[PDB]
Amino acid sequence: KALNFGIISTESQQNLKPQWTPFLQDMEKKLGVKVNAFFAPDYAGIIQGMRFNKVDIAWYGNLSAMEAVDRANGQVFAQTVAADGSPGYWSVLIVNKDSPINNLNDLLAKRKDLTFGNGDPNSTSGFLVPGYYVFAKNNISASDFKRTVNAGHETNALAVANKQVDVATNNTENLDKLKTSAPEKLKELKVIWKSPLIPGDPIVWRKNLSETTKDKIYDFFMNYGKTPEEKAVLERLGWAPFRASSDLQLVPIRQLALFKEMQSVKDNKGLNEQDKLAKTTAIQAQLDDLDRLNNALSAM
Amino acid sequence: KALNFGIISTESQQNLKPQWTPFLQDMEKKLGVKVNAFFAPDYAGIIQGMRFNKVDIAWYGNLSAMEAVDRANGQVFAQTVAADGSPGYWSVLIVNKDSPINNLNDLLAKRKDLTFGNGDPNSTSGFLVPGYYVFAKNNISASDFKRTVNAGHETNALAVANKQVDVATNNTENLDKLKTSAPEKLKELKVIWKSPLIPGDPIVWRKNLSETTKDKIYDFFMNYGKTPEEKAVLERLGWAPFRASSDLQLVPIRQLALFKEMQSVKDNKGLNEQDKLAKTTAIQAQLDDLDRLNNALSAM
Repeated sequence: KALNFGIISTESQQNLKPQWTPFLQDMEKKLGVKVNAFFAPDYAGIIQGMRFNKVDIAWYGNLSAMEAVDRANGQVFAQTVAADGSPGYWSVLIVNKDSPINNLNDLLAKRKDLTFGNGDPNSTSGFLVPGYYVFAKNNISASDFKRTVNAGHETNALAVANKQVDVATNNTENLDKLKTSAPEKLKELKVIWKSPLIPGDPIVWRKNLSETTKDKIYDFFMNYGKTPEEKAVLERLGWAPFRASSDLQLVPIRQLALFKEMQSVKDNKGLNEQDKLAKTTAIQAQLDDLDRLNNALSAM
Repeated sequence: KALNFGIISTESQQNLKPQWTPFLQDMEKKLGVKVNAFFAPDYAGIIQGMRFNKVDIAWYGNLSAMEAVDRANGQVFAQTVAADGSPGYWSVLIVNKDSPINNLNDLLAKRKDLTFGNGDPNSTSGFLVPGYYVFAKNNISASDFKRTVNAGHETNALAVANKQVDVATNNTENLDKLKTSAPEKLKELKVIWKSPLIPGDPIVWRKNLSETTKDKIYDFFMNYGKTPEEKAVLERLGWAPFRASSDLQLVPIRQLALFKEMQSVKDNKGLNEQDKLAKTTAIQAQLDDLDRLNNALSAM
């Protein structure tokens, strides 16, 4: 009967509950069923919950949604939209305002002496996007820093603010939620690198939900936001009304995942040729498929 | 080594070869391999050839492409484009110019006394599209005519012209190729019903072709038409340069196939309720999936 709604650990539950509870209470009123929040210590807990039918619908990032579609019987059906009109969000590297580091060059030059707060291994902005553009494209490794730990966006931002880690990954959403959870902390941060645009986060359901359940859920998302009270709830989440979506929104993250695999395989001093060819062509086939799909979407 | 290119039986081979041979000769010159035409007596022969790896690439209609994707390891990668700027093509019912039948009402009123040339069971414009809008939506059957045979578009158009069958399915492309194959025959035809727009026909390859083969084929299609001689070959096929495409172009035909299944199941005097519900909801789940996908494409 009750629905379980998975919420990724971008922030503490303490900070998430006040944004999410009124939304899930509105969902309950409209679906006529109980809706329970499902949290986990990392993104993998939501994906695994969905794989085992313990999570029915979830808010994911694009990378964790990709893994849920591939591994957890997931399907995207809606996309979040920034309340401020931004067309997606961006990944960043942050250091403290008192750091003499001002750009990626200065960072990489001193990496052996600096501690690094990397993201959740399933985070688009926390892990994959800096993982390709900062590390892979520079032929370096998070292991090349003095010390590295993985943590969620809120933990990383506060550790940099609090001078507990020298640099960390983060994102522009999470930085804006600092204006709420922790404002004098935002003033202690300085962005030294910003990614290309990342698409807005998907909402995903498990494909084995009934037809009538999906229709009710989809109607709820597509129509949410039409009243004053729903507008106020979206505003607190940092969102405008949702957009219809599909697994096609994941293409640029699939591409980025294969690009990282490619830049890795090609920077790999430890394969021969019969075998750097075989692996290169297998990743290339997949990239070609996504390029052709993109060409098709463009020409529609 | 050699590629087999499947060509659906919209016309006789006698009429197809002069349009197709120069195109396939240009393909050979560019791919540096032999390209052989693969014909069959009906569309099913091309789909089955692809299923058994005897056909590598094919020009299909949307319905036969749907069946090849579902059954024959096919994938759409390009779409044909009308040389005259039309945005797709249309299905028709034709009678002879000397018939007193002028519209679908007159036709259906006298159907018990008329012979009917239906299309190839795998033809979009010959079978499925009139099958839903003419027959299913009118709660009637091709069995309700005096006699019915299935035949390809050219055979049907000539039989109506030649006063050998009273009415037949056809399409606006095939009628325009009559201006070429058989002009005084076109003057003997009268269109009494026209469908909504059908998307342009896809070109499809089998998914197990190598990465380098697909890249060469795709490059050939995307770039064809840039020279005088290639323009002349496309013009003879009735085409402009190709458009990048994907399996997403098949959505409206998938929908139409499910609509026909639905109108059938709901006009079915011979199921109970526990069972008109179970089948109705299964077809509805699929239609809902395609509606959601359409909503997503629209909102991109």
